[PDB]
Amino acid sequence: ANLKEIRAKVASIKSTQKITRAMQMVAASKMRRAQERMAQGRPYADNMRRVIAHLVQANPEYKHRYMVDRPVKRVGYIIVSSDRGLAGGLNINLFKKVVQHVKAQQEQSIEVQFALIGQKAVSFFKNYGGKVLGATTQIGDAPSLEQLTGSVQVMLDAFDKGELDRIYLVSNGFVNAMTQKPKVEQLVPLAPAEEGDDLNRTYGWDYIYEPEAEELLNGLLVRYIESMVYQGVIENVACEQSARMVAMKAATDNAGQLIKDLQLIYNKLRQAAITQEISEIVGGAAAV
Amino acid sequence: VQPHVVTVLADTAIRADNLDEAAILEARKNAEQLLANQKSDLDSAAALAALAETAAQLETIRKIKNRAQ
Amino acid sequence: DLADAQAQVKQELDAAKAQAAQLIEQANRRAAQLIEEARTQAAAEGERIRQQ
Amino acid sequence: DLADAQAQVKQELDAAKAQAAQLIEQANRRAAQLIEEARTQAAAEGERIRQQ
Amino acid sequence: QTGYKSVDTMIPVGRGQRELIIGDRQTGKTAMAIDAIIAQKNSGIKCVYVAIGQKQSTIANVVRKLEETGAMAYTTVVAAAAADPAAMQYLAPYSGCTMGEYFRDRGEDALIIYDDLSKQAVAYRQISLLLRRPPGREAYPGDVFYLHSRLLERASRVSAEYVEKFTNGAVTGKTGSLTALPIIETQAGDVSAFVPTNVISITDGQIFLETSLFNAGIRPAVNAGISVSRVGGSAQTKIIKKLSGGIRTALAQYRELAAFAQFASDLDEATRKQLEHGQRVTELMKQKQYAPYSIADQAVSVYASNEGYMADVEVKKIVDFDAALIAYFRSEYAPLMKQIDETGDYNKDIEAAIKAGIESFKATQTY
Amino acid sequence: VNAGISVSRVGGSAQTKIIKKLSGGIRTALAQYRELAAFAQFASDLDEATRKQLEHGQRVTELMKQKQYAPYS
Amino acid sequence: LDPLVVGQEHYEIARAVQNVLQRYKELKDIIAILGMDELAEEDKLVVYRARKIQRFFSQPFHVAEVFTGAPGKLVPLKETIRGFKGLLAGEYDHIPEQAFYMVGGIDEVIAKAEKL
Amino acid sequence: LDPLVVGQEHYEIARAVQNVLQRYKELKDIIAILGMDELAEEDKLVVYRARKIQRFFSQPFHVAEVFTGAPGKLVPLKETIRGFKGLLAGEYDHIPEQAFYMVGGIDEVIAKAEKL
Ligand SMILES: Nc1ncnc2c1ncn2[C@@H]1O[C@H](COP(=O)(O)OP(=O)(O)OP(=O)(O)O)[C@@H](O)[C@H]1O
Ligand SMILES: [Mg+2]
Repeated sequence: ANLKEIRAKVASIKSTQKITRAMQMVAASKMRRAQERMAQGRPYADNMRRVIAHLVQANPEYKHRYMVDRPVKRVGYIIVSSDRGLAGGLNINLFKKVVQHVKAQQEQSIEVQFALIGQKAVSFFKNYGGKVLGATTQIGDAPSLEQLTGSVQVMLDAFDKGELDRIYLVSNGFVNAMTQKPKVEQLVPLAPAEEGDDLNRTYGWDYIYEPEAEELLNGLLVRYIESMVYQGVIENVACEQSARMVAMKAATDNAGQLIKDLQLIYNKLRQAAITQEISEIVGGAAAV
Repeated sequence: VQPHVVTVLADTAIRADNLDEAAILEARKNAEQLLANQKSDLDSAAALAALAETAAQLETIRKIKNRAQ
Repeated sequence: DLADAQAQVKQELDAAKAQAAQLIEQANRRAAQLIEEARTQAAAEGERIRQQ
Repeated sequence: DLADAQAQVKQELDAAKAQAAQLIEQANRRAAQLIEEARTQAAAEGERIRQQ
Repeated sequence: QTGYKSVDTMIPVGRGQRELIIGDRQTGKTAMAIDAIIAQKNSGIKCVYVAIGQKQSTIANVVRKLEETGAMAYTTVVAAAAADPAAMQYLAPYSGCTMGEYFRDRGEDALIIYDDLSKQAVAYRQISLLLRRPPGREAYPGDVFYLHSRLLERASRVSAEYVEKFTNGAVTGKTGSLTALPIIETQAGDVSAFVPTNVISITDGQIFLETSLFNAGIRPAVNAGISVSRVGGSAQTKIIKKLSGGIRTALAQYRELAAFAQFASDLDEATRKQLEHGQRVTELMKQKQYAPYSIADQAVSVYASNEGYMADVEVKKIVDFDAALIAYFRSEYAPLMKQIDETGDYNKDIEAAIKAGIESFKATQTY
Repeated sequence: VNAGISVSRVGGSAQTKIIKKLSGGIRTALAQYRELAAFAQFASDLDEATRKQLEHGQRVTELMKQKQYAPYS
Repeated sequence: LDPLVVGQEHYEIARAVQNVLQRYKELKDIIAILGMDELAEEDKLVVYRARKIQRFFSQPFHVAEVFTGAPGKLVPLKETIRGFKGLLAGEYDHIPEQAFYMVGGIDEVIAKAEKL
Repeated sequence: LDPLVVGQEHYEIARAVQNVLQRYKELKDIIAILGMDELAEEDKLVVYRARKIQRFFSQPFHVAEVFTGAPGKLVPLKETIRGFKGLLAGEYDHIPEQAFYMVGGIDEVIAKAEKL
């Protein structure tokens, strides 16, 4: 038979295996880079929560529309996905969680709204449809908050109309260096959670409010939400990197298995061919 | 500001003398943009291609395994 | 500061001059084997003189 | 310091000219030597051709 | 000596050793043999070329080219072209071996080269078949193993005591030798074919030719990854014996991890530097026919390699860099290379002179 | 039929004017579709125009179905 | 194919055209996957030059008696060397490949490009 | 290789060594790619212990004496067994790998280690 082609197939598979190995190493480097990237966003949110808590403990006389909670009629949802697949089934189980949750909510007769990030999810929910108003791609590994800004403002204004009452961030929590899980958590409705905790006194010192404290606090909430979105994007990007790395490893392993399979069959076939040809020769020689 | 620590939560800031340095922020912007191009230019080109040819013609082999002739 | 920067230009000019040197080296070195081949043919001409 | 800088400018341009001379004479000499050896070897070739 | 840096470094060849060139077709194998022949201007050995089943046109082209080199003066050649009786072809290599053994038994050292031992095996197959002999696998009478083996072993390096006793006192100092360089052509690069399989266990070392490399324009197209020479450095000069290891290990590392060509836009820097080192040194061996490198040339190239003084220049002009360096030393420092190839010894004075010349060259005229 | 390998050295010389006039783009589309076989299972990240070519190939492929004993004028 | 027998220039032109065509071939897949834009500006001119090469190869036959009018070309090797040298350099890498189609030397290509 | 042949304890010891060497071998790839300090410290202990094992299995040879000096050492069982068992116990995890290299019995190893 065409044994040389079989050997060529083997060689191609070997090459593919090495390429997968390279995929894994590149993914590892990207993982470490993004893992570094996560930590840099801490002090911003840390200090900003600190000062917001200082404000609210200094001014409990009123609240903010983002600090308040009224009965929910509709919700907005924000999901972040890759531009390209192949990175595990992070999009898969993400979609599973979101669809079961949305079904849980519609039987509560509450509508669901969306702004989309990541081409895969973009398609996944365009085909389903839904009440989507935002869509973005070309995020890259280090996007600009500018890029998120349009969408996030869309959710902001929609919440201001009172149409949307809860907004949930949908991403994948980086559980550890290998395993990560999807996470869907409401963010626009906020309740005191370390906003009424981690405090033991209201400081007799306070800042003077050069602009109106109300508008100042509003701009604050703006920045805080945007930063939350940004770090979530970072985390899910890292999770994508992890999943891609693992999938490449598995691909290498399957390649090795198939290589064994082909090699064994090749040995058998070579033996058979030799037998056939020698039988032919001896019969032909015996003819005379 | 506090009597001992002061900080700015920057919407967007750059170590720079003037907005003329906008010619500099776009440098890193397009750098990361080029990297974003690169990740696809390798990912699909490496993964999708090679893996595509892998399972492609394997069937004609698996069907002729026990061939005695 | 400007004068100091200016001296550096002279070094570049010198480098260009050195680079031309390679041009001439190659060009006239070619002529050697040009002569070699041409009067190698002249040796072939002595040869068919010998053949006559 | 500016006067010193001018003096330095001359102190560099003269050396630039000098190294220019060095490189150009070296190239010329090498090429001539090459053409020399070349035609000598090709002459050996021609005589052996006639001997053939 | 072969004038081939890869060959002379990773695959040393000693006087009296059996080493096999092998590969697929139209791979310059003929060119490899003839160029190896050319490098014998100074070796003082003699050489014999055995051609089997060839187009007289090709034969005559080789003849004319050799005559141009003039080396057909310490050389003799016989050819069993494709228009010849099969028996003539079958016996011819034995005759060539006979002429070689003449000088070997004269205490002399020489080199001989076969052509297409496979072809003469085919001829022998046909002859035996016409004798109504019992055929073997692929119609090959079994003694083909015996046939080839009884030929190859006739060439070696002999004990000078044998020389002396054979001469009966005529000569006493030297020892005879004869190095065997056969060639085998392969079908699609198989090694499992019966005849090559027989051949393999016979030689003292083997060299493969990979079609893709020459198709990739890698001239020569030797795959060092499998080509070996189990005789060790004993077939190199002391200086080359010293300087081979850098190439050895760099080429290793490269060939395990060459896959990253398009990669390493995010990888660690040490990998990038080692990759550049490997790419450069790999390119270094690209070489043209009829352009043998003297061991001094190879020496300066390897020194510049391991000194990393080419680890700062672009890959596309490495060959140009090398040629320029070659000419530069050849002119400026002729006595040094003179002494080198007189002896081929590594000394601190020598390497210091070499490095001084290199850094001068870099300082002097550019490439 | 596997058009990838079955051919005739005769060519359109044995075809009437109209059918030879028409068969060209058909053969081209078949060749295109055959070209993109290995990626046929990934119509999610390719070019849109490539998707159009694939869809055209699919339609013409189905166009090549026919029953038995049912020849066409 | 050897410089000693064909000269150096023709040999090296052949080398370069081999390289450009084989490199264009291996990019076909990724071009199909994404498109020309996502490739660096490098090799776009390579794609154009390869296409123009393929067009340049289209040679009307001298003797078919009926394929395009049976026009002979038998262009000199030197003229074709000139044309392919210019194309490799890019002397005309600004013209639609169609102008290089079904023609011979640069004269025909330029005349066709101007007539259209 | 059966407890009915080399005895019970010997068999189990050998099996344990095999397990350790395997375990470290599949550890190797992760050590290469994902760093080293991202794993169980017990796994790191395994790594060190396996490295000691490999360092130890080589030995000087009485034939190597004429080759490169360094007279070889003859060693029977019941010391190799004991030393390896103690290594498996981890009682020697306070010593660099060097004491195991080019050396005879565990007594020699400890002699070198103290002297190192
Ligand atoms: N380094 C090189 N540089 C340039 N040309 C080369 C180089 N090496 C070989 N060639 C050319 O490659 C051509 C083909 O090689 P060659 O004919 O020796 O292959 P072969 O295997 O002997 O052929 P066959 O299998 O028919 O005997 C030669 O004519 C030679 O000119
Ligand atoms: Mg040959």
